[PDB]
Amino acid sequence: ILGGREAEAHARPYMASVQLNGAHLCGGVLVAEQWVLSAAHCLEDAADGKVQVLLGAHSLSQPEPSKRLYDVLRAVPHPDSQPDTIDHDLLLLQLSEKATLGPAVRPLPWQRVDRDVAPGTLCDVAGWGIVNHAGRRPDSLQHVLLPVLDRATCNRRTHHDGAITERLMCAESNRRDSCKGDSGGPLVCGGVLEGVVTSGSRVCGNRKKPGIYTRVASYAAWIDSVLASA
Ligand SMILES: NC(=O)c1nn(CC(=O)N2[C@@H]3C[C@@H]3C[C@H]2C(=O)Nc2cccc(Br)n2)c2ccccc12
Repeated sequence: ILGGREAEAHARPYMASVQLNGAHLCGGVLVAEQWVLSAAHCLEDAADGKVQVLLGAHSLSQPEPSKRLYDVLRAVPHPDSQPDTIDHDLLLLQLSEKATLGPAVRPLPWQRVDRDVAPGTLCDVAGWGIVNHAGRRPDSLQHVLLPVLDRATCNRRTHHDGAITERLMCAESNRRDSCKGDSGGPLVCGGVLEGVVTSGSRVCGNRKKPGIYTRVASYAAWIDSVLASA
């Protein structure tokens, strides 16, 4: 997160760190007792390592009573995702067992009605992504509030030049932004999960290159089928 501040510890009990051999790769969001939602490109580099999900965390390194690193039984990238596109950029991770819930670990309700979040709406994004252009990794969870950017502006030649389909949404990126390592994390509006940070490479913090987030409501059939597949 660029331009953000350190989050209140455990104030976002849905927040997940998706890891490869104990290193943070991507954000994620606990959406059911046994399932974490993230972005499909997050496991690009994962084949020879172990994917895990850290729940209950504020610091990535320090001991906290609510922190628990779960193994992943199954990783289910969206079947229409492709390397080289950011369409269908969703991933569902089935934890080894149901997560232990409490005040610091709780699923986030997610948007099931397929209608646009209205523009200018202030949404929360949190993550352990990079905090400066040099690539510095924070140890603890950061967040920022970002206004939703209307799709027509996001589609202008100056911005993303018609790449923003109905299944994606944008947020402003003027200094305050999501960035590398925030990929897969949640964009929350009115206490409901609305978007998942995409996981393609991009500039961060440049107003003409808005952040792009996959609209969960657009994928409700897919999420529901996977979630039921246990
Ligand atoms: N939404 C964006 O702005 C964005 N998304 N990605 C993808 C990304 O982020 N990752 C891809 C999915 C894997 C793992 C992961 C990664 O490298 N993780 C990583 C690498 C170094 C430091 C930290 Br923290 N996380 C970017 C890459 C470059 C610049 C901006 C971004």
